[PDB]
This record gives sequence, C-alpha cells and structure tokens, in this order.
Amino acid sequence: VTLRDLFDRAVVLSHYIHNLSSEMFSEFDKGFITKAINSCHTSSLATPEDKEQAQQMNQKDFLSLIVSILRSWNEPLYHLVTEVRAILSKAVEIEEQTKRLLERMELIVSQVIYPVWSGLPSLQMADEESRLSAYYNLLHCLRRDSHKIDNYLKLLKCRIIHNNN
Amino acid sequence: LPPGKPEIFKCRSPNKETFTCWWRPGTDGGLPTNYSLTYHREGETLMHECPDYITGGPNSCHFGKQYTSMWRTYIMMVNATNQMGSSFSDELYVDVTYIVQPDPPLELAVEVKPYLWIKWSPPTLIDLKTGWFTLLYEIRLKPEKAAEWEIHFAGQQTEFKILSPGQKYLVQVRCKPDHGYWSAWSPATFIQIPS
Repeated sequence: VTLRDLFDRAVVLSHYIHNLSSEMFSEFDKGFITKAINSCHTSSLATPEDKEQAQQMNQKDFLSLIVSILRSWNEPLYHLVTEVRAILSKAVEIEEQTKRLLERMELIVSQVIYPVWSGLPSLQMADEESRLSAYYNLLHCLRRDSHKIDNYLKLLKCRIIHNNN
Repeated sequence: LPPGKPEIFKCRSPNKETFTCWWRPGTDGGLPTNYSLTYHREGETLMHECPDYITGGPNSCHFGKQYTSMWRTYIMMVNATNQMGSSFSDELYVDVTYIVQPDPPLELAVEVKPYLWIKWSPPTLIDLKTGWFTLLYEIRLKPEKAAEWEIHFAGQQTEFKILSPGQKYLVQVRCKPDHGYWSAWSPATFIQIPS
C-alpha cells in the first residue's frame, strides 16, 4: 500500500524489463538501423531527454507520461506475441512484466490519453525484407522505451521516497 | 596525396550527460591538413558540426551537456581534407544510451579492522543522488604471487568487508552503470594483515 514498497517494486520491474528487451533485440540481430530512425510510436510524446529536463518536470506530469508510455506498449507487445507464434520466450515474459509494472504504476498515481501503435500490418508483411525492418524497429524501440522508463522510475524514487540522496 | 578514409572508432559517455567520440586518420593516404565532424539527430533535418574539438584532445569530438540527449540516435560523419582532396568516414549511428562507461572509482582506502574494511567514492561528476545514474561496484584482490584474483560483487555500496593469513594484499575496485560498461580497474591499494 505504501508509496515505498511500490517504487521499490517498480524499479525492480523496470530494470528487469529493460534487460530482457536488450538481450532479445541483441539476439534478434543474427543495415537495418537505417530504417529504425524515427520509427517509434512513442516519438510523438513530450518526454524529457536530459537530467536537466527530468528535474524541471514535476511528479504529476512525469508519472502520467510513464503510464502512457506503458499503456502504449501492451498493444504492440501483445501482437508481437500473437504474431510471433528464446525470441518467442522473452516476449511472453515482457508482456507479463509490463502488465505488472503498469499495475504498480496505477497504484502509485492514486496516492499521489496515450499514443496508438499501428505497425501491425507491417509485421505481417509479404516481403521478408520489410518484415525484418518492422521487427527490428519494434525491438529497437522497446529496448529504447524500457531503458527510458527504468531510468525515469529510478529517478522519481530518489526524488520522492529519498528526497534526492 | 589525398587522405585517407577515416574511421570513428569509439564513442563513450562517462555519465549520460556528455559524451565524446574519436577517429583515426585513414587507411593510407596523404597527411590530412584538416578534420571535420558533422552529424544529425533523429527527429531533425538540420545538420550540425562538432561543438568542440579541443577538450577531448587529438582527433576527437566532445559533446557537452548542451548537445547531449539520451534516447535519440546521432548520425555522424568525419570529413578528412587536403589541398589535394578529401574523404568521408562511413556514417556512424550512435545512441548515448548504449555507450555508457564511467571513470574508475576514487579514493580506494583499506583498513584492517574480525575483518578488513574497503571504502571508495564514485567517480566525480556522476549524478547519483538524484536517481539519474545508478552505479554498481566490484572489488578484486590478490596475494602477491597468486595465479588468479578474487572478485566480490558489492552492488550499490560504497563499502564492503572480507574474512581471509598474515599477508600482503593488492586491492582494486571498478564500477559499471546499471546498464553499460565496466570502468577500468582503479589503481591498486596495498594492505598488510598482521597476526
């Protein structure tokens, strides 16, 4: 129930999520980086890109964001699995955990509007070239967003339950 | 007579707030009089040039915190030029998020009380307190003619303790971020254990 307990739990989840998406993206590789440029459905959002912008952005705002970003990803995560059926294995893992994290996340907000993902056709693509571009973009984007959430959570924890110490 | 296709061979951020890249003069060609580094960022058409050719030293581009964003790809190129001609490095796609490798830890001290007590500090100019950076540490140590080292992982702690004979120990500590690269080991400290 405690604003503590929860934060501790969130970071634990976020950090674990970012790891899986790394390794999954990593083994997935086995020049696509060129088409991954501007390909993420969260690009639209106003996320802080700096320590200096993260600090300048308050508790409320910062947390809505986090929930949007997480809400945004159950769609693609789900179709990623749906479509797909170790590369299968990790995806089913990420879907669960993000679900638990958004849960813990929605708890935090009570005590203290999100972008749609439409790259589905693109995953079910006739030509193998395009297919792989769309899968690569997906994964690269998830690695990015897992990282960002993790870092944002690690941050707010320090800010609120540790007054920056 | 004209350069010398160059290579941007590494980038590194020591703290997610600034970063630096480095290039090598090219696979044989003439002596480049001048170097140029240009880049763009994703979500942007606008072409930039290195903000800072000095602080990183020889053949380097240093991006201050004013030019550093986490989570955004940088597409980069070095131009090498002569009175005779010029060549362009390959484009380098680089993301600050995945090139984090901190300095080594500072002020490794060892005290000898039934145990020995190791203490260190973060490298300077990391921002740990705020949550932005998260730093894991690790400790190695060895008697003086030992084949193999002994490594003890110490998590986010800035201190640690071992239980051992009457022997001289070299001890080193390194650090990594939650996700990224191990720093280099710090310089060794020495401690004798009495009887």
